[PDB]
Amino acid sequence: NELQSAAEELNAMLQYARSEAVSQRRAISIQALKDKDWGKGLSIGVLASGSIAAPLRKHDGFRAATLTAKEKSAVEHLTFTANGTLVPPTERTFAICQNGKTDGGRVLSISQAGRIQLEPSSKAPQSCY
Repeated sequence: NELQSAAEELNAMLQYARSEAVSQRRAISIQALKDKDWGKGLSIGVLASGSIAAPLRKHDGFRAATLTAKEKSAVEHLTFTANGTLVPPTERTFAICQNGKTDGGRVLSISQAGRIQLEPSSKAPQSCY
């Protein structure tokens, strides 16, 4: 249940950043505040000089410290554009893992078009990154 909830919370935050970019017709970012681990705190809003000074929304981190959410290329932030795409429009892959192992883990993907998908549990991450 804990990992399901964590994956859903990360999904909701990513979706919110994208939807705000589309609705506001401008670049809205989401940033992992600690260790490039998207489960240890997030901010959403306009990114400038490496930070989001006036957040639209925050996430305090997953309750369990033993959960991690890391992206394949170790990104610390993502920026969605007015058309819903990422800049750069690079495919992203998040692995949500318990205890640093992939068993029971989940994959959250973002396509080149900016489409965010929490993949079914029948797709375990290839790595916790």
